[PDB]
Amino acid sequence: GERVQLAHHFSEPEITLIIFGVMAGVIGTILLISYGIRRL
Amino acid sequence: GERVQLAHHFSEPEITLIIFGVMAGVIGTILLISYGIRRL
Amino acid sequence: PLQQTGQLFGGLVRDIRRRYPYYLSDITDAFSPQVLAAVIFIYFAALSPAITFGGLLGEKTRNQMGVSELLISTAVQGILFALLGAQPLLVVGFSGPLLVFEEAFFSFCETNGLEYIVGRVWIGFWLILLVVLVVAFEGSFLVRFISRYTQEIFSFLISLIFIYETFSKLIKIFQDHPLQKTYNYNVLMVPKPQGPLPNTALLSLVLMAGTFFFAMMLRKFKNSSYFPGKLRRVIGDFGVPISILIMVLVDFFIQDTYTQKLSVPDGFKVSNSSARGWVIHPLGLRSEFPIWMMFASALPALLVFILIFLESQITTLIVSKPERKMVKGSGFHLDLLLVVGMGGVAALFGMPWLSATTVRSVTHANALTVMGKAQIQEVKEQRISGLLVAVLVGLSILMEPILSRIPLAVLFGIFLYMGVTSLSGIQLFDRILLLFKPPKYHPDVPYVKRVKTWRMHLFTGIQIICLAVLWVVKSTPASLALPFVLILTVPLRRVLLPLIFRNVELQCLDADDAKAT
Amino acid sequence: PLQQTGQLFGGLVRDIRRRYPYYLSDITDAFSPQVLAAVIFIYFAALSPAITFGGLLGEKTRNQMGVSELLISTAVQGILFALLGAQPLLVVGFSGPLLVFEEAFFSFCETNGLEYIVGRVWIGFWLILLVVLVVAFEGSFLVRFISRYTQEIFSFLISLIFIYETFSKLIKIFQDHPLQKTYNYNVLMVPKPQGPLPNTALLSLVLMAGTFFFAMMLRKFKNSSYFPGKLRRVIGDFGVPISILIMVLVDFFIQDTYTQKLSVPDGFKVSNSSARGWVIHPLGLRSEFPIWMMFASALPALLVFILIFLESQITTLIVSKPERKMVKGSGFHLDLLLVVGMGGVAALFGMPWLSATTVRSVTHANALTVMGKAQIQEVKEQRISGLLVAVLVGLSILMEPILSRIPLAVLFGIFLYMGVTSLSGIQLFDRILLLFKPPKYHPDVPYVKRVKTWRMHLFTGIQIICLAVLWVVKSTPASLALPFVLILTVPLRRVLLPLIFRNVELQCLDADDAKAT
Ligand SMILES: CCCCCCCC(=O)OC[C@H](COP(=O)(O)O[C@@H]1[C@H](O)[C@H](O)[C@@H](OP(=O)(O)O)[C@H](OP(=O)(O)O)[C@H]1O)OC(=O)CCCCCCC
Ligand SMILES: CCCCCCCC(=O)OC[C@H](COP(=O)(O)O[C@@H]1[C@H](O)[C@H](O)[C@@H](OP(=O)(O)O)[C@H](OP(=O)(O)O)[C@H]1O)OC(=O)CCCCCCC
Ligand SMILES: CC(C)CCC[C@@H](C)[C@H]1CC[C@H]2[C@@H]3CC=C4C[C@@H](O)CC[C@]4(C)[C@H]3CC[C@]12C
Ligand SMILES: CC(C)CCC[C@@H](C)[C@H]1CC[C@H]2[C@@H]3CC=C4C[C@@H](O)CC[C@]4(C)[C@H]3CC[C@]12C
Ligand SMILES: CC(C)CCC[C@@H](C)[C@H]1CC[C@H]2[C@@H]3CC=C4C[C@@H](O)CC[C@]4(C)[C@H]3CC[C@]12C
Ligand SMILES: CC(C)CCC[C@@H](C)[C@H]1CC[C@H]2[C@@H]3CC=C4C[C@@H](O)CC[C@]4(C)[C@H]3CC[C@]12C
Ligand SMILES: *[C@@H]1O[C@H](CO)[C@@H](O)[C@H](O)[C@H]1NC(C)=O
Ligand SMILES: *[C@@H]1O[C@H](CO)[C@@H](O)[C@H](O)[C@H]1NC(C)=O
Repeated sequence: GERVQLAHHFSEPEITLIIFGVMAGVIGTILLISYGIRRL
Repeated sequence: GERVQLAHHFSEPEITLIIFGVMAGVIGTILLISYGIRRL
Repeated sequence: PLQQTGQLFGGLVRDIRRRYPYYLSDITDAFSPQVLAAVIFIYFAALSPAITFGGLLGEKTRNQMGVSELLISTAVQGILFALLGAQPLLVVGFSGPLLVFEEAFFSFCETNGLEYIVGRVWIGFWLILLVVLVVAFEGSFLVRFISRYTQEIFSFLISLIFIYETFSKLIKIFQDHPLQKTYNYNVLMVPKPQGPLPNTALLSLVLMAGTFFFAMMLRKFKNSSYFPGKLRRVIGDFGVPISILIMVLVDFFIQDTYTQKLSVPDGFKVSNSSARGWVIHPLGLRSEFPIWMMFASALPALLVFILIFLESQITTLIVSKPERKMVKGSGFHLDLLLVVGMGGVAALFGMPWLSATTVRSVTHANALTVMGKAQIQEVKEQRISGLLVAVLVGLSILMEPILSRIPLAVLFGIFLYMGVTSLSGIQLFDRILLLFKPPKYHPDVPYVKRVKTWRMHLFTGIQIICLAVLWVVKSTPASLALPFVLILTVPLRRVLLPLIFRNVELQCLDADDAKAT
Repeated sequence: PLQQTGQLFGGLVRDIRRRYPYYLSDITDAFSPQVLAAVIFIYFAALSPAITFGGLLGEKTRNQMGVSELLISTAVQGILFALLGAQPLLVVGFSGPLLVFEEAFFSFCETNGLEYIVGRVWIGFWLILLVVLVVAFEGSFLVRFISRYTQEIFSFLISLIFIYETFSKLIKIFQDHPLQKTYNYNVLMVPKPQGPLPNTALLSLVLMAGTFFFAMMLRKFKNSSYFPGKLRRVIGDFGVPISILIMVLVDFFIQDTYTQKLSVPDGFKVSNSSARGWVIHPLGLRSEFPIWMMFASALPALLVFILIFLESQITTLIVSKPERKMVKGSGFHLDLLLVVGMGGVAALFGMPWLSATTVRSVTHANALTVMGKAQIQEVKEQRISGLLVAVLVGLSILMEPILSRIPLAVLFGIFLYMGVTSLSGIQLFDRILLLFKPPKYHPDVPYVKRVKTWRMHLFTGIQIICLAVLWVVKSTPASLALPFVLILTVPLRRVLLPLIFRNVELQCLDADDAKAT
């Protein structure tokens, strides 16, 4: 980045991949729930 | 008039009356000549 | 009215019997707000050129004739012309060719050591003799040989000159106060600023543009479909006074910035008290007047008579066209007689002679014109408007605090509005616009549907060459020969044009009442 | 296109199949000079607000987000939207409500000691989640409940705001350099003049008025009957570039006077190198980011989504009206998805999110509109124009010598022209004009010949109260509640209006395609 930045366990690509994976999991769970409803 | 003006024998009303009389005489002579022509 | 009766003073008597029965209507027809709006318009439109020409005359003649004499002469001649003239819609005032003649005559008197004002007195004396002979022999009947060709060429040239002078005054204002990074904040203001000042030229341009924009927008609002019709027409009639008031207030609320204002003399006194008085002796003021110059004054008097005759008669032709709905008649012999006689009389008092100016009279006629539901309906023909304009011009000295707060830039926008609005009724201007249009967009007019497009464009281009020639003559020291070159168009119309155009083509292109042959 | 299919991502797929077959036409339809003229128009019309908003954002956020980041985000989002969007005529850029939200969020982060840019990163992360759910469930179908009522109210309010800001910038210029009798000729110019300067405000006003006048005159010349038709239409299409070039040259030839110019950053670098880099760590830059703010960012993300959704969808409704001859279709689901996704991605890079602005997109559509022999004939729907505009916005840094000589006053006149031309297609503006007209002058339209005059005037006045309420909300610190008050007009149209107006009256006054019920 710029100047001095606090060091984290996860780098920027790693943390953004984790966040995108969590978002994809949430979206998939919501889609599966919506698919389950309107059928039974 | 204004300031110092050269003195004349005829004052302004007198000279303008003389000039108008001469003009009227000339106009009358021209009119009489025009009346004489176009008839004989 | 242009017919030759053959009787001595026959034209003069016919003009009197034509209009004087309508004298009672000439007072009652002014009971309308449009007449008051026209009075307010023509008051400025005649006062500002009068002030400018008086200042120039005082500068170029060592104040022998100046602003005060010109204003008093304008007031007296306008009052007498409104009370006794046959076409009261004409505005009597000073003009540019008259100023050029005054410059030339002052130079001639200075070279030969002659008294300029006494020479003017003798010229005016010779002016009275010439006009009476013309009226007695009905010499004004020669005006019937001036067709729409010469009238429209002269009107277009005069409007172009007016617009050019209006823009050149703004250019001179910009030159006097140029746009610079730094300015001297300590500059003497009395009598005029001796150095460039900030924000002056730009504010003058802003005021002129705003005045022109407001005038044009209110003129459009007159023909617009907004507001109730009565209130809409009332606002449209007062469009120029409203624009003038708005821009004057805008300049008034800007205290810090300097803008040039109207300047009038302190009182009713001669411009140079050390040069001459109110009455100038025809025999001489300081030195005895030579005998030979008394008879030699006829030729300058002849030139003055030619200039005034052409200007006044062509202006009367323009304002009294049948297509303008003039249903009261005009007198060519009576108006010319009155104008030249008043000029000769005012010459005796050391006051400039005047002429019926084209722009002011056309603007006065247009301001009194009532538009129907596009189509001209009627004209508010009355004597009250010109009389009130002359009275206000005479009283302009007494209302100095009101005039001292009016910028010239607002008047410049008013002049530009007058110039652009004076081109509406000219077919030459319309055919010039047709040079930049496809043939299918030409309006349904007799000179388009009966004449080939290239023939009409050639006919228009012939007039353009005449306009260029007249413009060249103006920009030369021999600018007093302009009436002769203008007269030379009549042989072009009556002799040279039929050699290249057919009779039907000339009847369609040059029609006295816009008829299809 | 607004129907609900019931299938997951059903709207997204339908929008893709609607427009992507026309992709080949979307490149070949740009082979015309009108497209190039529209590119030149929209380049300035998007660059100048981008520069102004970037400067304001840098001032109000301590340069954490500034001109360079906003320009780069605008370029990237415009390129991706032109290449992949379903309505390429929309212009993607920053807007005022977004700036207000940025101010509020910066204040909130400063109060609680939170990192503003990381909070923006988390908001953009929450932005991606919200939009995908809306697209999956076809949440964009709710746009069909926004009738012509709300669309025209929003468009009229936004045009009024644009004109008001354009005039207020000139007022601020006048306040910075007031008209004074004396000025300090030694004033430091770097970075900005620290004191009043002569001839600055007046020249800015002159340049703005001249730009507006030239733009309006060339727009009239497009519809005029002068010149050959092909050359006339070519000149009319390039009217805005011609006016900009003329006024820029006029200012260029005035060396001494100072006028504010366009300012761009020196290079493609972050605005504050000591604050953040190109990639901002979601876990924190200086301090560890709190866990609670990661979940609490949804509500500001909800507000941003509401703002962007309303702006983009109402703009799409305005530009895709059936009366505008849009014969290629628009995708509400795809465009919203792309805009919000690009905003969320640009949040990660420390760049501002954007929205489809009403004024810029309407001007872009009008610049590509071909007028028949009055009547709209077709629209030059193509992707090349927006792509070129985004490319030129991105390259604006590299063309600093060209942009450094362009005054803001010319851009102010361009903004005024855009504001006055954005009111043509609004029936609310037309019915406001009918308040100042007699009933017999009303045009032959279904809402006049089938509705009483006083009923129509009451219906117009109801919208005027809504406009006043929306204007009041803007002038309050709670200006972010404007979308909710705008939405509240829909219950007024669907519930309260039928209680006082008949079904036929509402169908005539509020018609989706201007039909007589
Ligand atoms: C401030 C004015 C008063 C405000 C109070 C508001 C109350 C108010 O002003 O209504 C009275 C009056 C309605 O009366 P009305 O419509 O019949 O008046 C007609 C109108 O004057 C037309 O201009 C006339 O046609 P034209 O021009 O000669 O061709 C027409 O005459 P005609 O030829 O058909 O025989 C007139 O009948 O107003 C209006 O004029 C409508 C425009 C109002 C616009 C709103 C006013 C700004
Ligand atoms: C500088 C240009 C060249 C100068 C050289 C001067 C030589 C010169 O330019 O003449 C050629 C051409 C004449 O050809 P022409 O009059 O037939 O051309 C018509 C003209 O283009 C109309 O605009 C068209 O209608 P629209 O607009 O589509 O509705 C019309 O098409 P249509 O619809 O009827 O089928 C065209 O036929 O010029 C002009 O256009 C007249 C205006 C010239 C004005 C003077 C040019 C400034
Ligand atoms: C055209 C009008 C003015 C009339 C024509 C002018 C000629 C014919 C007349 C009119 C007035 C006349 C002058 C009137 C008075 C005098 C004073 C006298 O001691 C010498 C002759 C002299 C100076 C006259 C010379 C001739 C004169 C100038
Ligand atoms: C000179 C500038 C200002 C204007 C140029 C326009 C003029 C010269 C052009 C425009 C339209 C042209 C006309 C168009 C059509 C024809 C028909 C053809 O069978 C003979 C020539 C003629 C009659 C042309 C003559 C020249 C013309 C009148
Ligand atoms: C709406 C999108 C962004 C997903 C919803 C956000 C929630 C559910 C998720 C997404 C990313 C997650 C973070 C990812 C990584 C870490 C580092 C770990 O040492 C502590 C938990 C923490 C800080 C997580 C907290 C919960 C978190 C913020
Ligand atoms: C409020 C300002 C801005 C505009 C004023 C104009 C409005 C209020 C005026 C102008 C014309 C008027 C109408 C003219 C004629 C009639 C017919 C009459 O039988 C009932 C009233 C009605 C229908 C009027 C209602 C009020 C009206 C619509
Ligand atoms: C008045 O005229 C005299 C010459 O007679 C001249 O010296 C003087 O300058 C003039 N006055 C003005 C104000 O020009
Ligand atoms: C950049 O941010 C720091 C705080 O991190 C601030 O002190 C500095 O003024 C900013 N730079 C500019 C140019 O504003």
